[PDB]
Amino acid sequence: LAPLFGLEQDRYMTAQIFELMGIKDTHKYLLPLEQYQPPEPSPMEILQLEMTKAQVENVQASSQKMIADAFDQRERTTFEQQKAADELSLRQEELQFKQE
Amino acid sequence: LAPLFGLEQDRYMTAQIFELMGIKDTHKYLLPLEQYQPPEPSPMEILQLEMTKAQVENVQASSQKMIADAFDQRERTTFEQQKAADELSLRQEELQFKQE
Amino acid sequence: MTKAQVENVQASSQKMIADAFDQRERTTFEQQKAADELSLRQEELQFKQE
Repeated sequence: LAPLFGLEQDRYMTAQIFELMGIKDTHKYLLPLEQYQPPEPSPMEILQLEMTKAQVENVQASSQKMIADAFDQRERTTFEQQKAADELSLRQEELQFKQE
Repeated sequence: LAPLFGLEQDRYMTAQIFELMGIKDTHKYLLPLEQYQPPEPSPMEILQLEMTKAQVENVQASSQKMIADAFDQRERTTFEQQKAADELSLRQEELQFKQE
Repeated sequence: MTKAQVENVQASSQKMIADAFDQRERTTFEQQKAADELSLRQEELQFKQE
């Protein structure tokens, strides 16, 4: 039932209790909800959110670096096959030279 | 209800209690809110915020270094393809030499 | 100690970009060497044709 028992309902309950016991409730710290501005968040949760964001971003960066190095190895194997083909062509050229 | 039960309301409540029991409240440590300056934050939370900022900045630095090395590997593969093309051109040059 | 730790954190953060720029300069130097090798290839072609 807390999702419905917001702030204004609790304030009205406490105010009714006071009226039953002490009438003037505005005389002190307690403020009429009409002029109660919301609290100003602190830098702690802000920097905590920033740290969590940086951590998840580093996680995604590592995840992408994995596939990056995978593609790098694939391209390196392709280049090695290319070098093998070039060496075969050079072998054929040397055969032509020897036969001439 | 705490967001409305600020400092001044609590001070008024305590002052009313005192008046009911002890009249002169200003005689001692308790100060009239009019001349109560806010507390001076300590270096502890400051250095903690600084450490959190440095940590998140290092996280972002690693995240960027990931893509940096990825682009480096991509450029290296491109350079390898360039070297393969150069070797093919040199093979054609050697073929021209042998045929001449 | 807290100051030294945060300073080391900033030092690592800067070293990251430092090594990044180093790799960039190394790739640039590799492209330069490739251009030099192409020029030497053209020189060898001139030699062979002469």
